[PDB]
Amino acid sequence: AAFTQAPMLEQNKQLPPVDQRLPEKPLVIKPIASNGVYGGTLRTVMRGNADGNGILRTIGPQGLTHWTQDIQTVEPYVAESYTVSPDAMEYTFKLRKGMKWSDGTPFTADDIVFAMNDVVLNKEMFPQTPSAYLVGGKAPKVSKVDDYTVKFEFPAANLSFPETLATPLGQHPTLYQKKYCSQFHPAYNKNVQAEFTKANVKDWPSLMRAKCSDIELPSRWSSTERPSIDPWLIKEPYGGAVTRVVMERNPFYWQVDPTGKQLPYVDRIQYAVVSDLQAIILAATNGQYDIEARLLGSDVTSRPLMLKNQQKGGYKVFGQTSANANAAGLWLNQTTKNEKLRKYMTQHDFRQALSLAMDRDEINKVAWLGQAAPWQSGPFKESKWYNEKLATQYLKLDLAQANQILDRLGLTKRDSDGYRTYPDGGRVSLDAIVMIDRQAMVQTLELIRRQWQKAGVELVIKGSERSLFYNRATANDYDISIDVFPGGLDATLNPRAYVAVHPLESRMSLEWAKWYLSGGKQGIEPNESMKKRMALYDQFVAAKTQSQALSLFKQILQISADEFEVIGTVRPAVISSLHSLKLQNVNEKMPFGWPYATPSLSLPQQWYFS
Repeated sequence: AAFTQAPMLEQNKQLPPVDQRLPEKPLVIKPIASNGVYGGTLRTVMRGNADGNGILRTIGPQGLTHWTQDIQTVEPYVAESYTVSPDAMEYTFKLRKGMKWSDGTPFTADDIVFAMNDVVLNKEMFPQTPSAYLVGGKAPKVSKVDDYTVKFEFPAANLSFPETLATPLGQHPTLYQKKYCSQFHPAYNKNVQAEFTKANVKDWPSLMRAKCSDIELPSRWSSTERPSIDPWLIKEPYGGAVTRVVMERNPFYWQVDPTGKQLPYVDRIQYAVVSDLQAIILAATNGQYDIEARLLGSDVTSRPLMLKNQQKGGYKVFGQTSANANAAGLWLNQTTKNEKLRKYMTQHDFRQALSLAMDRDEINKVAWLGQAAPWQSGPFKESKWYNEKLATQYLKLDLAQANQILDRLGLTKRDSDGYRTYPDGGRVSLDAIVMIDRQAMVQTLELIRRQWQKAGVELVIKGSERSLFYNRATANDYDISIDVFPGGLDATLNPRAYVAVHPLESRMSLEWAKWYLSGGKQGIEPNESMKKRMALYDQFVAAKTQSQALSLFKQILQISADEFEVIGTVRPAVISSLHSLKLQNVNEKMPFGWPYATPSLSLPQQWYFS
């Protein structure tokens, strides 16, 4: 009885009063910076007519949980609260009594149970269940406990599930209104076949996708009648050839600010549909967008143009933090077929010397324009996974120490070109594979080649397109592979740099990874420290409590630090973004990435115009 609404809703005479449209207890959103005011149209942009995730990452997945701003944990979001059983298998969600869909009808456990059992877990709909809802490849039992309580029962520990529910790919539970969607489902509509010709499809899964959609389908944004719990609703749909998309506030949105205003603050979102980046950067520098945090930061050429024109365009450039720990890390192949090299590749002090012979300040200045600070492979300080050794050991150039180590390891005989040689002959030479489309990585290797020559080590660059790059890796035909190190902020989601579990990307040895993934039937058996990390990883995946998962995974990171298997160059540059100076409550320190649906991580329903 203390809630208010956007003035524009006063004119809609088929709406109940705002306190009746809200849940009994709406979710209260604390603003990023200040309490807001109603009004305005958020101007943003999509590139082409297959950029529908741009809508999703603008308005935000409305999942059962939501990431915190530092993406260190999640909180109840659509769910009022939830419990986790001691064995980490059972997840029980309480829902917000009185919450309604965009069409004013009830949002209840019926919708979640329909979404899971009749859509997600239906083998005609999804012959392969989306991995978001699996553990060890197995699905949960999903049950209605009462109108506002739903239970997920997995057959194995699954502590990641609340985090999964905060990602775009884990939002199916709240995406399907049973009332609307059941019309297109044969378990509920005996005459669903009559719907096929209407929708212009030939089977009921295609019909469901057409009318009710999926996370990333164009049909999610192509109709006005598909109910949702989104902060804004499609009004001018994202059509195959439309030039703009318009969305308008959901009168039944289920959140208020601390003063009782039903969110969102902003009345409408208008998406310009634009043909290419050249046109998008121009409009952005002209100040035609109130927010752009998806497309411009992918193109390293955009930042100078954006900064130059801030005052002209009335906008502020800000920098988001990529999840990757390293922009261009050296993956050293412990199972290189070069037998003479392998006897050195497997020695910690050899890898240490190579890191000490690198000048990361030069790499940063020359190949990354000074925007990418030296770093190894470890999580960042703002991550709960931070390990100082894993992040910072062996970062500083010490050519004398590198040469002293290499002398000590017996690589003292120089050939006629000045390079070190193995004790029984042969130049100390490492083949590094690189994708030429990663131009900054190629230049980084060129700088490393010049630096390592000062330590008597030859780096031979082998640039190719993607397919040959991956062919060589999977064939175990490389000494070094250069590519990102994940783990700056997403170490458990993407642990490939710390334990050899990714079949294509854990390039300290994909033969080790093949062994792990095949249960020892294929590949090459890893060394003891890696087998131990693999055992710790399996235990971490099966952990029953947060504190147990934390201690197990920290052990993996410590062993990875002690081994020093992969050599980082520089952490990624910030991702350049902009918001108009009038747009308030944008979290300018938020990370970047698809699992967090950025920029919607920042809660666009509490952005507002001053």
